[PDB]
Amino acid sequence: VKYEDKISLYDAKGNLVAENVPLEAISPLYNPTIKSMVKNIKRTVAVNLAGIEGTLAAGKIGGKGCQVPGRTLDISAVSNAQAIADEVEKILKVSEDDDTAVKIINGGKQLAVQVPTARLEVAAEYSVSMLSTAMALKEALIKTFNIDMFDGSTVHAAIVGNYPQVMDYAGGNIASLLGAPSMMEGLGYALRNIPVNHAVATTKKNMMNAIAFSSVMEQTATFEMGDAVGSFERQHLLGLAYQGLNADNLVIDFIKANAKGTVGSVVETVIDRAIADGVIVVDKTMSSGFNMYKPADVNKWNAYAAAGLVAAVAVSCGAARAAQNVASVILYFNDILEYETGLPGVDYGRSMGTAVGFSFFSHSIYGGGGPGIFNGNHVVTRHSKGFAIPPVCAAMCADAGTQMFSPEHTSGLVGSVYSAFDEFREPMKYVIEGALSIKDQF
Amino acid sequence: VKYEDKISLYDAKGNLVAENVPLEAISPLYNPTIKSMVKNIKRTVAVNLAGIEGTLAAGKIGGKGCQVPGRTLDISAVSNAQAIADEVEKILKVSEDDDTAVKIINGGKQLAVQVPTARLEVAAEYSVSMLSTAMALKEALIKTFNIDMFDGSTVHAAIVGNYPQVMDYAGGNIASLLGAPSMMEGLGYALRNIPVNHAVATTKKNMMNAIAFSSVMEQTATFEMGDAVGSFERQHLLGLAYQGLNADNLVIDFIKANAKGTVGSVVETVIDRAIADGVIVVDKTMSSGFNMYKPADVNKWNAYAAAGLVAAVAVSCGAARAAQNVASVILYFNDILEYETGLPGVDYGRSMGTAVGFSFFSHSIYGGGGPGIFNGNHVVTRHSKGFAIPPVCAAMCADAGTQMFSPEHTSGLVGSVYSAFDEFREPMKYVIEGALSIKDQF
Amino acid sequence: AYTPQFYPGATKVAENRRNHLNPNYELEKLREIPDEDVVKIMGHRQPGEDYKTVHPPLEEMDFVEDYARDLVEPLNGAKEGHRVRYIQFADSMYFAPAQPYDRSRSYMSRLRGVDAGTLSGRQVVECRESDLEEFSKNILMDTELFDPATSGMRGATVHGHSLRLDENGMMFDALQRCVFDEKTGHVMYVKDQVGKPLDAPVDVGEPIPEAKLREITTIYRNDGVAMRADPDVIEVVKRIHRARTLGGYIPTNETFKGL
Amino acid sequence: EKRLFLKALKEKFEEDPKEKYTKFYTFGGWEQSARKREFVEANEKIVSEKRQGIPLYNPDIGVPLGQRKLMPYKLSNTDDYCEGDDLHFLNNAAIQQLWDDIRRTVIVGMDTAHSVLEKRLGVEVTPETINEYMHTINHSLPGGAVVQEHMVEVHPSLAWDCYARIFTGDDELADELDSRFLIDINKLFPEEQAETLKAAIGKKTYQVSRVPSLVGRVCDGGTISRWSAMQIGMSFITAYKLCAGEAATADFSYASKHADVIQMGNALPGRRARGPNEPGGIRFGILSDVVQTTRVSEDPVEQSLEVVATGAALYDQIWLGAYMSGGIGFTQYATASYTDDILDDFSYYALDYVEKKYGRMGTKATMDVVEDVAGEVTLYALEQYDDYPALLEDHFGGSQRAAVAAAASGIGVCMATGNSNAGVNGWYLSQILHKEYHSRLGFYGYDLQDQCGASNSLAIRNDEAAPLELRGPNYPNYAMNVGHQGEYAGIAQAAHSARGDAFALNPLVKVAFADPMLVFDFSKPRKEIARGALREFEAAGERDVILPAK
Amino acid sequence: ADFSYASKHADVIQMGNALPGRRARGPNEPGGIRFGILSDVVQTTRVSED
Amino acid sequence: EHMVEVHPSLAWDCYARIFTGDDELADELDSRFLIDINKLFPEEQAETLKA
Ligand code: F43
Ligand SMILES: C[C@@H](OP(=O)(O)O)[C@H](NC(=O)/C=C\CCCCSSCCS(=O)(=O)O)C(=O)O
Ligand SMILES: C[C@@H](OP(=O)(O)O)[C@H](NC(=O)CCCCCCS)C(=O)O
Ligand SMILES: O=S(=O)(O)CCS
Repeated sequence: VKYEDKISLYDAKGNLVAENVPLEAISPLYNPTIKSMVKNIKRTVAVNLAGIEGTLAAGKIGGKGCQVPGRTLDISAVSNAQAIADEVEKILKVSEDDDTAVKIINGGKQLAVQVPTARLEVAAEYSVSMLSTAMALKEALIKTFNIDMFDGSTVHAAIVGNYPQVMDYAGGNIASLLGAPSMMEGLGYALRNIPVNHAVATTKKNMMNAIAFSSVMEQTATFEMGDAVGSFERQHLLGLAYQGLNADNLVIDFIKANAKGTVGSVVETVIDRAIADGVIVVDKTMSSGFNMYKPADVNKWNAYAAAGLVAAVAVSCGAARAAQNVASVILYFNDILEYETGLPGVDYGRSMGTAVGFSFFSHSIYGGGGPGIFNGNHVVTRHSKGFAIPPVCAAMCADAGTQMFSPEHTSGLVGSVYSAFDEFREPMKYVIEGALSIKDQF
Repeated sequence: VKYEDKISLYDAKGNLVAENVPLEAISPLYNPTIKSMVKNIKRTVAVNLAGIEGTLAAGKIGGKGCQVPGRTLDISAVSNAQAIADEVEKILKVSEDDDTAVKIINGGKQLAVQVPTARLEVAAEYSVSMLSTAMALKEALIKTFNIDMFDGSTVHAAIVGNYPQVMDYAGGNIASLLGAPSMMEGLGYALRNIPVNHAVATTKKNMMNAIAFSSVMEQTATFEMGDAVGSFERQHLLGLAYQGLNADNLVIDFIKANAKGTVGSVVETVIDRAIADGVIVVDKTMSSGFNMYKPADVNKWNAYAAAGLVAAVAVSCGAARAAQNVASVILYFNDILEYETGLPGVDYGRSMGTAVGFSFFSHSIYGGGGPGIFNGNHVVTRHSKGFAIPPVCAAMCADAGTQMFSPEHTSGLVGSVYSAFDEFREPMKYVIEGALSIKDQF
Repeated sequence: AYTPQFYPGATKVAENRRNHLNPNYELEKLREIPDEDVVKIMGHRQPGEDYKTVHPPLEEMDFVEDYARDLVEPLNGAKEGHRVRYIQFADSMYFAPAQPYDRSRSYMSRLRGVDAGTLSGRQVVECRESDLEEFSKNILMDTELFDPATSGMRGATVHGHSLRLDENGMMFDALQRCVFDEKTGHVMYVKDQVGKPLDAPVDVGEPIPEAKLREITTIYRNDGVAMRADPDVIEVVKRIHRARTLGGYIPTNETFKGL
Repeated sequence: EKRLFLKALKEKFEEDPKEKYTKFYTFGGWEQSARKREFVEANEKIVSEKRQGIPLYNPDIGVPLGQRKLMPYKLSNTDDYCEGDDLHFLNNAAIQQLWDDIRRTVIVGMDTAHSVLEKRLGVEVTPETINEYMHTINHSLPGGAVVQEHMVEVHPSLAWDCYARIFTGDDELADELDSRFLIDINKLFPEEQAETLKAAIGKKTYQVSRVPSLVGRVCDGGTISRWSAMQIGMSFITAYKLCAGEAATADFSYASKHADVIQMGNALPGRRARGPNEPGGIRFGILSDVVQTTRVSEDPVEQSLEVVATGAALYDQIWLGAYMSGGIGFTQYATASYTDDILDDFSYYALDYVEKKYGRMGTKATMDVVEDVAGEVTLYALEQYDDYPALLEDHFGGSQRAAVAAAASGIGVCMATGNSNAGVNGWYLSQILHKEYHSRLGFYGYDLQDQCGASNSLAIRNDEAAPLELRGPNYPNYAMNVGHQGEYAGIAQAAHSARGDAFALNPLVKVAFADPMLVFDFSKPRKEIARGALREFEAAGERDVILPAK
Repeated sequence: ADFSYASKHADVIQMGNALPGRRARGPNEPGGIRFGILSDVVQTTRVSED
Repeated sequence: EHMVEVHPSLAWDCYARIFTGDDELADELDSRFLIDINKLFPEEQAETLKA
């Protein structure tokens, strides 16, 4: 309504879906699919029944390398998975017809539970889902196997690992996409605490879908943090539309134009497209002949640069088939673009700095690790407001297996549980559908 | 339905309202009024325009005794305060049929802004309200008075205050009823943050309404913490109904029966009512007399004991007309009841433990503060799951101005803002009406 | 209605605890200390002068209409607006007639609008000054609840509840508020309850004979009445503990079947 | 040409500072340094006696140290030289005491307590009663127990550094109080500064409690506030005898030890989880107020550079060096800002350029002045590095060059405009101009906050906006990387030194750290670091009286 | 980076967990040491049978 | 090349020790840095700890 710029819509295969779609159609505040994803991500919990059985059988309660001799329970949770799921569903159900579901995953080896939305309406935050699921699991295990009154403590330690003493679920067998609120590095960072490996495993290593998932989460978080309000909203709307949903097919076009190219070729393609579309114009011609450029549309130029950054990351990490080039590509795409055009980087240097720290902590002794363990809540990658993580997800999708902390190593339970929902697995094709649904309401 | 419990609802004057109301009609998961109060608490923000003007005029940015020379801005926020409100509403506005209530308080020196629910449906926590309001206020102040580009940091410090360095709002002039989720005692503890003084001031020192407010908040929080799940849901529902909403008129009946009585007489009346209602029966008669008592209904006995606890607090603090008796009254009510009947006290000793916490928190030099600043989000008062706090509201309502932490000193702005809402000023009446509206669906 | 028992047990200690808890039981008085003498030992106000006020009388101040708050009749000290003061007692572990938790329970069962606090070697009750003086003279000082030797009205430095008695059977006092007059055999308070000396010592009677102390005490002792001699109290305590445990585990009628 | 860093280069390097060539591999390795030989002998004795043959220090493994000449280090504005090993925070007791004095300081206001005593508690408050309370708290704060011999007390010799002091903006109350334990604003500050501080403080009274250093050594920084509050409550209920009830005592306790408490640092969230009074919670303005050079010097450059030295020694060496990384640490990173007069020369050139072009504070903060001042200072510093090869050898790491040049540029911009955010913007412009000039910068990532800075310097977003005085190590951009925070504190100080301000963020901290009873005198941090590097600094917190002599 | 991540969190064992939020304390503080950890710290089990 | 070092006298209590439940690896390991489970614990306790 207040934004007059339209965008096209292309799928992950580069085929046209619709034209003249208003920019607000993909907004988190309007798109039904983004609202549904945020609502479902708060109520979905992953349960490791096999992990519970193994922890109880060996007394592995406590956390890393911790055993309590004497507190050993022999139960058959995986065999009685259907009964346990039925009991948990009965406990968590609000009335009859709420959206309470406990599906069986991997032949009862895992559980995917969805607490009802009615239990979250009167909740201030998202922690109600995990606590309610933990209590339901404790009650179901106590009343299925007639566990002694003096062993409910062991059952609780098996389900959540240290929670009263450690404000987290570290040694437990229960998990969710979002981290604990005590792990947030800033206010409004709840949606930024999804690691790259979780997003890659949820989308089953699909590059475009992982980009869409990560970008949607990051921009919805920027809306939550209050960053994308007032005059800052259009910039983030365009960043989500172009870098994350390839609105004008920019990402696929750049990758196609640079199938056997380098980062510099991608930069040249981005500048050529920006000039052709009128986004940037020649400011002045210097004495040496350098053509300094100025943005005719600042936010559109930002979106074009972000799409080009994603394309450059894809090109380089597909040429190498290794996900360790992400930080260098993100750094030097901006570094060469700025001194080729005289224009600011993707996020006015905020993404380049994120890359300069990512290169620090991905190649040194001081912390960090593989690119898959980073997230928007991380102290190293929190600095770019939703413009640096989708490239990392794309690169980790392009990896061929050169990383030790791969999504399989880190996100096995979370990925397997959250891949069962079509909205999480293929966010691109459903966000496009949600935008098409409200196309005519603006 | 799953609970066969029926309750009769009485108003604050002891008059019957309805009979045979299902127990779940007052449940936080079903009652529309509780949902509305939770949403309003989440989306309501209070702005101190006079505080912003004073901080900017004197350069008082930075907290306790902090002041930056040279960073002083002379603006008239209270003089404008309609312009600023209009700009803030325009920025925060999402749609046309949108809540976005910004209202002038005390003739321009305060603002009561209600962030639209659309910005909270795509937020994982409640912190989006304060951040969005702060951003909108910064933009409105920068645009209304033509603040230079080099003083936006000063404006931000005046509004929010030390936030990037101190992960909170310490020296700011923007406040909400809920604190930062990273500063909670435990997971799901967000709703137990409203102190007793705020509840008393919002209800305008009405005993029954303040009790209802505190009980509703505490039991909704217990539902959020996962405590009121499965076998504990009935006990928490009965506790809410009998301690906060004056179900079966027990609190009023006990107060009337002990107008000239003591705590012991209240204990006697509670035991007599429990025996007459069939809640407790005689277990066995020992050799030295003392017929032991066992509960025929454990949860109903706990609810009766909680109602009697509230009545005893009211009786003692109305006899003394002072609010300093709450800790001793709760402690020794539980003690006398336990060693009089052989029965457990309220919350199986957790009420007594929290009363000991109140005692050592408000009665010594290692004491700190008075009973008016009690809330469930404290290490000292977190132990009872919504059974020890509501009586403190009655105690502080009965205080005849002999407390340093009086509601007028600590909750004037809170009362001025939240007393406008009908569901907050008279929680008891509107919760009863909301329960009546959903009587037939069970 | 419901006729209240007050405490389990058949021994003399349990009976004395029941008597203290019973509001209808008239405590036997063993001395006569004038009201002004009690006020002087209390040390808060000068006898003969008016009570200081914290707020105007309740009629002068304006309160909102509150049906439930107005159901309770206030104390006279509250009606006038008097400052809340305290009276503190230390009880010896050697057969003192009253004990801290027993004192607190009896206070909360017998008196209106009181604030009772219990420590191992201390017990304090706070109330409005006029009513506090009234029930300090009537119940706390003149009755069997007080023994000038084994118990002592004392604030500030409290110590000696667990120490042995001195040569006169008196509890140890680091400030020596009360001394034993061997000429008359009476205990005299040479200081008030906080420690500033009194101009004229006040006679608080003579120490209760130890034989009577054995009969009127509320403490369990191996040399006196032992808890092993009162299995009924232990059974009730264990029942309370088990009920608490079962309620904290799972609060249902089925889990309480194992009570 | 005359440069302030020339003399140190003459003393440190045998060849001409302008000479482009030298020779290596002829110094004997680690034997060229007396400190390394002392370390070797100490390692041998320690291994043989205490370690029962387990090796501790083996110079033969790893890099062959001393292939080049290990230079000595001057200390700026001081005529004394020391080896680089003496400037390590573990080997330097002066830096340890610098952190100890800040850690163990809590300022509590006593005006609500006095008002509660007078009105609610019915106890008169007089200067004699205040003196009695000060005596009580001075006895009780270290380990004392008042009129209670049966209570266990800390050995008095173990807490000789513990003091309780008082200061007030009320002149008559100040001269009615005992001078034994009073921080006199009038006699510690110049007349105009004293007037400004008294006006800012008001007519209120504050007490400063210096918890003994040993308490912070054994425990963490969050222990200091609790220790102070407990001792203050005990001393208050002992000096003033109150016959009121215990609820009133709770109100008095809140008024006396939880109403006007001022802490040095705040608690940190997330992965930096720490308590209060830790170096990561100290804001830049607070650290500028801690350093007291505005009292004894009128030179703005010196005032900014003392804060630069203190901030380097704290943030880079202790906080980031050990609290966040650990190991050998980042000594040479921070020493480059305060060892030779390189930063002094650059900052003096920046001040001279600003005075010649824009005046002392003659311009409002605009973009153009930021660009031209920062560019000129950066170009001067980089050509100074270019034409003095010994200077480039002294600052061998690009991080120990970028930080120095950017600090000079930021100090110059802050002089010109008086705005700290303009100074930090000039810092960031200097950093990128340095990168384009030398095709080089610091370490890997290092310039995370320098590429993000230009956009975050004047930002108004929630997690990006803050005045530089209100920023600190917990600012999201500044959380991890070395070589910035100590210079950010100096830029924040220079923002106010241009205006001749008596304080930067908190007058109470400025007055509290003017106390002569502090072990580390913050008037000359560089001189005290020099003294500590020479093993002539008397630090506190040593358990000599509770340990065997053998 | 793999070594650093392993040694910083994957394979590290801390005596005491961190206490973020209200408690506001770092790891390896006495408030984070569980009772079983302190029981394992004491080595009387391997030198005495009582 | 060109680092400062801490004084070894201040770090005489600093040790880096290695222990393993693998007896074959613990056999050809330098006993200076090895925490021997077999030597420090009784037979049954050593076996339990190794398991
Ligand atoms: C191994 C690393 C990776 C890492 O995380 N840190 C290292 C090593 C580390 C170790 C040194 C261990 C030791 O003494 O052997 C420590 C002390 C960190 C620690 N607490 O362990 C350190 N560096 Ni580094 N490190 C420094 C520096 C530097 C400069 C050296 C400039 C150059 O001549 O090339 C370069 C950065 C660069 O890429 O330019 C550097 C790199 C590196 N630094 C590279 C590679 C070193 C190499 O020579 O092979 N340090 C310096 O610039 C001076 C300050 C110095 C720090 C110690 C001090 O202040 O005394 C030290 C700080
Ligand atoms: C949370 C805090 O209580 P507060 O909030 O009431 O200060 C809590 N306890 C305290 O009250 C503070 C310190 C411990 C003091 C206890 C000393 S036991 S010896 C004194 C007995 S008497 O004074 O009651 O007679 C703590 O910090 O550990
Ligand atoms: C990034 C993060 O490391 P982690 O991956 O979380 O372990 C963080 N390190 C740091 O901040 C390192 C700062 C000091 C070392 C580098 C100085 S340039 C920390 O310890 O919490
Ligand atoms: O150069 S690195 O970034 O590896 C570390 C510098 S000490």
